Amino acid sequence: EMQLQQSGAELLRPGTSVKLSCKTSGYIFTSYWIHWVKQRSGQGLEWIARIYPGTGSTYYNEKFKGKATLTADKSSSTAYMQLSTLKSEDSAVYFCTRWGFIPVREDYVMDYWGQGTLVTVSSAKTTAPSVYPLAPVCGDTTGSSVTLGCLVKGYFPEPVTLTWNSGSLSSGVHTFPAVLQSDLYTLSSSVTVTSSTWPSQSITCNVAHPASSTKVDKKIEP
Amino acid sequence: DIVMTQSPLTLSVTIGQPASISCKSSQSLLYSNGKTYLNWLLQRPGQSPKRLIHLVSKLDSGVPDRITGSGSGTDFTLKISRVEAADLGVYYCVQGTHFPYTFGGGTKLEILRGDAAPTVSIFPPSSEQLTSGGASVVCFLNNFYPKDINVKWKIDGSERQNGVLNSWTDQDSKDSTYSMSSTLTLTKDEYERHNSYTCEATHKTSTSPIVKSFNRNEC
Ligand SMILES: O=C(O)CNC(=O)CCCP(=O)(O)OCc1ccc([N+](=O)[O-])cc1
Ligand SMILES: [Zn+2]
Ligand SMILES: [Zn+2]
Ligand SMILES: [Zn+2]
Ligand SMILES: [Zn+2]
Ligand SMILES: [Zn+2]
Ligand SMILES: [Zn+2]
Ligand SMILES: [Zn+2]
Repeated sequence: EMQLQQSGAELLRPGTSVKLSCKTSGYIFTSYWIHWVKQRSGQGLEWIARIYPGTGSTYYNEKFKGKATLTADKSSSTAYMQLSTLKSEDSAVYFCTRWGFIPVREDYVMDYWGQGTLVTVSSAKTTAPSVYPLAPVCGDTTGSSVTLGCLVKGYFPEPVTLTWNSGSLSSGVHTFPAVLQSDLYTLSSSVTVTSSTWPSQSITCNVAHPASSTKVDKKIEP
Repeated sequence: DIVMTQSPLTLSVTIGQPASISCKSSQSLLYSNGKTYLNWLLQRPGQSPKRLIHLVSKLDSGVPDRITGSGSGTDFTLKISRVEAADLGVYYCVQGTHFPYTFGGGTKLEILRGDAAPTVSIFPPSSEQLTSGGASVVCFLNNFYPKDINVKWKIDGSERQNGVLNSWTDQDSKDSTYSMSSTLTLTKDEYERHNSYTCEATHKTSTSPIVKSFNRNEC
């Protein structure tokens, strides 16, 4: 089982640099090209560069010469990409991929991708979120089924992790994309259950904000 | 660099019907070895991209043959013979004939389903929040279709445009519906100066606005 694991989200100050890692396993690292791709604001992909770990040979998209530097540690089967002097345009999600094109065969083997690494270039300060339980009064949806919510507001930077009943309750869950306003994000999630479950059995909102090492559970009491 | 143009930008198709996406290049993609390096990728919601086709029409392993690719020169087409729920996502064509490699802008494929009226839930500020001096009123408009909806907040009969924060989810791969959240944030003091808080929606499924509200008082 071929796998590529990328490092976590990064918050970088303007003008500084970062080194992203792409740890691979399940195949002979030195025998295939590893490519790096950039994605900005949703649909919008760009090819950055490729490296052949076996020789260390690299090819860069002109646009990125001086911006990105690719390396690869054969002893650990890890490819790295250093981004230098970060600015606005560098905020994006970066993916590494064992693309699979075999130049000699002029054919392809399966492409395997890493999960992506989100880089945020900002000088805004890290802020812990405030989690607020949303019990219904009118958001009851009468009997039959009732819907509860969880409001996570005023945090920076992304991401935040929100689960219900520690992940036990996954169906009928809606987690909305965080929205930035005045240097802080707001995110919310709703969960719909039957009148029979709540308030009879407890529903708890679990939130984690790695950047500030915040972990909080809010029980939706009536 | 080669410019890759994809059309349409978005396509809505019912499960079971065919779909086709076009990709035009600014230069012929015929390489000097006679091979044409044009690939098609699919990026499903919340997932990394995945290659579907290479060399214009060769399917990657594990890719359903419902998907077909064709074209040459500067014109290429990806066709899905019978759309299934799992086809939801953004499709991209990417060329490797000319360096540097360039991608098209993507085509979002959305599943066309029967119209669904929103299930709206409204929530007054939590005690915890009021304690901090803030007050947010939240309204969830769950599982509706089409995505096009307009929500307005009204306090004591007048529209409130300032302090509103809206968020939408992508199309759900379980029922093909959309959901949206709307939060109105005020100071605790102003919150305690008004009576009725209304979350009002305009959607295809109704000739009149869809409403949900509450009156804050005491007891
Ligand atoms: O490099 C050149 O100049 C000549 N062309 C070639 O060698 C063929 C490259 C074919 P291919 O690998 O399909 O290149 C396109 C290509 C490569 C990587 C990628 N990616 O998303 O990771 C997307 C697209
Ligand atoms: Zn051949
Ligand atoms: Zn092949
Ligand atoms: Zn060329
Ligand atoms: Zn040439
Ligand atoms: Zn008034
Ligand atoms: Zn008045
Ligand atoms: Zn008023």
